[PDB]
Amino acid sequence: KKYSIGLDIGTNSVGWAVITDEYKVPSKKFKVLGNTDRHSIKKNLIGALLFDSGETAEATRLKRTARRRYTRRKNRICYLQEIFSNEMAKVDDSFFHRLEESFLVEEDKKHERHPIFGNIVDEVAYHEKYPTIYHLRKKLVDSTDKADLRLIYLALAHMIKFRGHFLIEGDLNPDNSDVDKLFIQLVQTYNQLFEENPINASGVDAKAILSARLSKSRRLENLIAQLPGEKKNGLFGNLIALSLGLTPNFKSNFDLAEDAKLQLSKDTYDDDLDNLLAQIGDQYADLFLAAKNLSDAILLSDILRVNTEITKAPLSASMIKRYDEHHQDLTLLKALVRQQLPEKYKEIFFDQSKNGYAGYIDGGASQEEFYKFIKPILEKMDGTEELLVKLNREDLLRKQRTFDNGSIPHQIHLGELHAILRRQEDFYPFLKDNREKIEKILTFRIPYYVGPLARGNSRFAWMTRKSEETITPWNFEEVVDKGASAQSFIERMTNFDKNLPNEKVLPKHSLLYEYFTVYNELTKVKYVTEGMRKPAFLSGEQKKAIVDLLFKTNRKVTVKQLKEDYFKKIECFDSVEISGVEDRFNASLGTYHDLLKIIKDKDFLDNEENEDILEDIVLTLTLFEDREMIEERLKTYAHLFDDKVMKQLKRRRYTGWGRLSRKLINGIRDKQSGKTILDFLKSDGFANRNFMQLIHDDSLTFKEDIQKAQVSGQGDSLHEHIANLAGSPAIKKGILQTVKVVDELVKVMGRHKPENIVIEMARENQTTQKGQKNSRERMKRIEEGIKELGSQILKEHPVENTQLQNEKLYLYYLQNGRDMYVDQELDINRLSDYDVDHIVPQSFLKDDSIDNKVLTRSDKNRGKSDNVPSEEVVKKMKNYWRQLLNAKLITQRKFDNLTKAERGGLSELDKAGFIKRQLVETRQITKHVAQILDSRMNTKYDENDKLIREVKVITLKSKLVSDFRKDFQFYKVREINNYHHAHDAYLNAVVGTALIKKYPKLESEFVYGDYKVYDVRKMIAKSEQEIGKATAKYFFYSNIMNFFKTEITLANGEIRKRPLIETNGETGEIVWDKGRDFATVRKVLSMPQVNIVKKTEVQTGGFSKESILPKRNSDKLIARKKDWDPKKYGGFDSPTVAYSVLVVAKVEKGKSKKLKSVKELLGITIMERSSFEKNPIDFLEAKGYKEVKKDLIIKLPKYSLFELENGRKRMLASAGELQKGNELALPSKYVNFLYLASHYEKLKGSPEDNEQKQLFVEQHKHYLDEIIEQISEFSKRVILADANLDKVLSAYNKHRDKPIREQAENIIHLFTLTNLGAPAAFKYFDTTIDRKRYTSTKEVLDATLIHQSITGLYETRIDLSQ
RNA sequence: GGCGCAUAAAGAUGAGACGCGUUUUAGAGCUAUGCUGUUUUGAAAAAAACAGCAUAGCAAGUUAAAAUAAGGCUAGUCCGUUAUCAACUUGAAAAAGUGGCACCGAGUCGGUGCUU
DNA sequence: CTAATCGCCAGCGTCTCATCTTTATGCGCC
DNA sequence: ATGAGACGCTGGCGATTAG
Repeated sequence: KKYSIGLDIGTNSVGWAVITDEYKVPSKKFKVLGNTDRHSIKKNLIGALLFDSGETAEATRLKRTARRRYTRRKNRICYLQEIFSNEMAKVDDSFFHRLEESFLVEEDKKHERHPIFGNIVDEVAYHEKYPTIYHLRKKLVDSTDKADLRLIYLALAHMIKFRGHFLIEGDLNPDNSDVDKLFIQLVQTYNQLFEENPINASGVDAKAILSARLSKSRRLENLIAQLPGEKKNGLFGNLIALSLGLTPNFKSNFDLAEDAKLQLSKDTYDDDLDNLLAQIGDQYADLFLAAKNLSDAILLSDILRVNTEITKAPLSASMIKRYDEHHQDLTLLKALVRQQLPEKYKEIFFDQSKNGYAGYIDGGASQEEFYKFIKPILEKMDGTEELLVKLNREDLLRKQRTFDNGSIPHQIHLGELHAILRRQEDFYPFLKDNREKIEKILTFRIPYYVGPLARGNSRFAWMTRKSEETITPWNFEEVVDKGASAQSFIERMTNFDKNLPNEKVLPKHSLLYEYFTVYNELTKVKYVTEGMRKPAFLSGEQKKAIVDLLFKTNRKVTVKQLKEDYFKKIECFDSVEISGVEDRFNASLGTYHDLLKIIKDKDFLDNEENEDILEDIVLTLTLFEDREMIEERLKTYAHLFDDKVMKQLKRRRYTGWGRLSRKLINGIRDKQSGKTILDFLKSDGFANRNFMQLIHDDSLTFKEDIQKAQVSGQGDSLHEHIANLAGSPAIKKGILQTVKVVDELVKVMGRHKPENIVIEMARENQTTQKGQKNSRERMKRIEEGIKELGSQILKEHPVENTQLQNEKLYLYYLQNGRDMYVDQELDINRLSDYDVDHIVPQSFLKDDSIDNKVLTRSDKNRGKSDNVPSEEVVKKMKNYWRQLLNAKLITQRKFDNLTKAERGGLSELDKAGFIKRQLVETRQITKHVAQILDSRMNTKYDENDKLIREVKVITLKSKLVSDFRKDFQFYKVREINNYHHAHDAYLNAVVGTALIKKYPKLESEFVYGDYKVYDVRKMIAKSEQEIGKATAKYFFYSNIMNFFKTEITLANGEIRKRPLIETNGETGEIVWDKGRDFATVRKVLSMPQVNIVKKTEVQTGGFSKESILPKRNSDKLIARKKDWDPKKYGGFDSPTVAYSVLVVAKVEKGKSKKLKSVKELLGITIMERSSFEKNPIDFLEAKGYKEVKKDLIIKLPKYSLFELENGRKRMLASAGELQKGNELALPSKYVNFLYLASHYEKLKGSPEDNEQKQLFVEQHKHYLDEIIEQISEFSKRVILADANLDKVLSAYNKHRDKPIREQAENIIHLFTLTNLGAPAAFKYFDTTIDRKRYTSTKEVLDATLIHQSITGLYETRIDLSQ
């Protein structure tokens, strides 16, 4: 007959269920192919599709930029080698050959094994006089002697292969290179600037307080702490915060009307510096150049070497210093060990797997690991002392190539290169000719807006070519049209108007877009005069009046100002009554004020004729960033402004894009009107219809021309379209999955579309108060918080939200300057020094949000390091947390977690396997699936051009089905089996269809697409009138939900009996039977057969583990390169098997090599796949097979399902491992018992019913042993755990004395032994039960293969017996 | 169910760069002692190493080259790990085609009536 | 000397730049 | 005047052990 389908989707699952007219899952017998006995199997119409999570593209992408980094680096070496090609042949004919063959053994080496010279003695000489490359560096930079050409190549190539970062624009000539000089001159400048209050250092050592190995903010703390009376927020303090690379602000220093922050790290800093300085004047400016070179001298903190005047190669010479101290301290340490602890010398300087100096140098141990290892050994000796000091300062035997070199900019490398060259260009002519070429090799960097330099063979490129030449670091500015390329770079990512398909979108700083939003949001603000009788919308002239009076004067104008600065100045009304916007305006006109502040002429901007010029200018300031490009783009508008004005104009730049086109805003006109949308929003007379009313108006012409959108029925397959969506590819997998599953269901059920399709959405209806509370901007939540608390902490140290965005500071003002653990006063000084601690350890769940974070003096005052703050802290800070709770500062979840300690702390039950990304991903896949099905099912239109809804797509909140499981004793425990998905599907279906049959006048609100207004304001127009829908709507959801209940208890007051049918009189149809339908639910929930299928998918990705393993005597090793023998060079390991192949042939056996017939599973890896799939028989024969049955080759993906005996199923985990393929079908009694007993959801209600469920818990305690029995028969029937089941049973008997609840939680823990899929470890109390893996896939070979559909209804079975 | 705007929490995609790591090779290690081919001296007894290997005591140890998915052809200073995939029948691919209805039951579905 | 257990391991870290979603509430509308 | 909603390594591999 007729039917409906319910779905519950997730990044890992597709829960599907089919209900009928009577809410019962239909049963049907399905045909089975292959060559087995079961020709038919009667199964049910409910199950769940399981599949691996669709992966993001971040990883693949990272690998891609890496590839490009390596190819481009190799080419830089190739340019420099090519420059030396003709001359090196005159010096050494086979130098580059030996360098290119350096990796090879002498056995396979073409020329001499000695890299530089080929002979032995000279190589030894080089390694002697220049122990490192940095000695040669210093020598060639300093000395003006004609050195060897090969060495010049080595220095230059070492500089080039490892250039350094391009983070610092311009160039840094090693200026003072001392904190001292620049700071004295700087203090001099600050004192000369202000005779108002000059502050001196009074001899405080800067070059240790700024060179300290810690936070920039931490360095700043001590620095502002040196001169008392000077705030960290002070002009001096904010400036020294800027020198440390932080993000300061001088808006409170120079009292600017608007916010203005600067930062050295960002590249708009020069334009922002000219901008802000010309804004404050040419007065204060030198302070900032002083800060620039200051930071330049502070950058080489770990690499600062004595004095910069000793040589012209500071970095190289510094490395030499590291080498020297290293040598000395090494000889030192050796002497000391041989003196004091002579027996450990053999372990420290020889054993490589012990983190000794041998593990540090020859082993794989790190500097950090090394320090940890030798520290107690040093301090256990009487000498040392200073070596301990070098260890804490981290400069103990430091090597040369370490991790802190990520700080080295390319400017110093370029300096040593330019120096060697200028000092060596006097001998060789070619490098004197090409010194600028080489400098170009090191300096060249492809701009980000250009991207890959492709010639049309990349889906990632966008660059456009001015020529058609091979782009080199030398012809780059000309061959590449940087202009069109940057333009297309931003244009390839920006959207189009949804309304106007072929049209682009205005920038977010578009004057037309800003006018759009001000007028659209200002077209409904209604006014009621103290004498007025009815609200009346602002008139056409009035809107414009407001705009000109306030919106063009202030950055943003508040409603208090409109009432006080307009109505009293214009209407001169005693009192005002505004009916459209609260507190302040959403829309604003920022671009206009930026402009009026730059060009300083209102008349031009106010002019309408200029809007094309203006819009082109904003578009230009948005598409580009490069000063030259922007400056060139505005040469056409240079006749309208002064040169000084053109500078000010190019300095301002904008980012972002709107949502609508220009043709939509001020372009499309109406036939009867002749005016555009912008005009209508600006004036429509009596009815100031909004944007949405304008679009949806038969009275206007717009709806007619928008219906002309695009064409939905164009060439788009049932796929493609899913893979053509926006966002991450992680979603496309889930969507395709759920739809192909649905299509299979309809293909089964009478080939006609079902009545309804219900899905569950993650969107639930919060209340108004909570929605505004979680969403309060930071100064808001803080200010409301401290005003409620009453502290004058805001009065002692005031900062706006602009400089408040730092984490530990937000926590600091959130907690009112008091530690959440210690009950002490926190300090603004050691801020990054204070620790930010997670409430619930990072071991349980991943949360970086503030609901989980807390600022403390030390994180050890938390109590335990692996749990919610100890009861010692909770029972001493409960008052402060509750008081922090009354200030609306901390959340409910935070107080619950801080108090969860006294509730029982954290059990292993709080597994929390989710990552927020799986949640927004589920939201993405659900929002997408909902509107796809809504259109795949509804195809036809009526006679009045409106779509036919044969099937309705329904959106159910999670809260409804959830509360439905909770208010009818229908609980869910996921870890039991994967049926809870199908249960969610069934419940969503039943609740949905029963719901639309119960109350149809409001059904338009739930279905996707169509809707009736049916305003809920008018629904519960109570005398209280809380408003905001939200609050009204949640109350509406519970209100509609209780009509489904059996007994009605009100939070409003009194009680009410419910009709046992609760059918609707208008329908005249029984909507629900309170006596028999719950029983079909009871059966369904207790139903054994549920079609659970894991998507048999071929593994793809990386070829193998990336870790390069050493030479080894194994066949397990993979050639890293072609000729590179893994037995002599080392190679890869652990290849990932794409898919297993079933083969049958003959192999050799014994010394006589006799051919016996064998069949087995061959492991086909990814790297091998293209080659196997090309010539398969040839590949198998090469593997070592002979006479292979080609038609007896079965392709088996991962998770290939298999069955042997007593319903025992196994899934193909690999070519040599299997997975548990059975689900524990457990009756409802045990499930619900486990729920109530384990305390899964704190089962809040009325204390009475809590004790009743408790009594039921205390009574059916035999359920424990019975459950143990289900698991036992089930483990003995399928799992074959041998020892593990025994360890479990022994463990259950040992803890039979434990409280009931715990036994319930850990019995819950035990299900993982019976869980579907790969076998993983678990615990019962402290007894860790590791996993019993199936290491041989031999039993699969003569079992019964089950090829299954996506819903597992159409099964084809194969008797592996041939 | 849907837009726009403001605030907020969580995510996504693409591009340009650095720094490590790892892997082979180059950085003539030395001395005493055991096994071995011989040569070499010797009347023999007994060693001189020409070298390879095993055992103790010291010496040093920081650097470099090259590789960083195998690779691919379209040969770009490009591309190569995301999405796609049960089985079966046609197809090079794309894609199309392939599985009867009620009832009594419910341990991974069974049984019975109907009908090809 | 097999063959199943046991025990172990997995490329990482940073910076610059640009465009996109997804929910929740608030101010208007289909 | 609400808590759930998102889900959770595991397959290669070498050495240790048991027969």
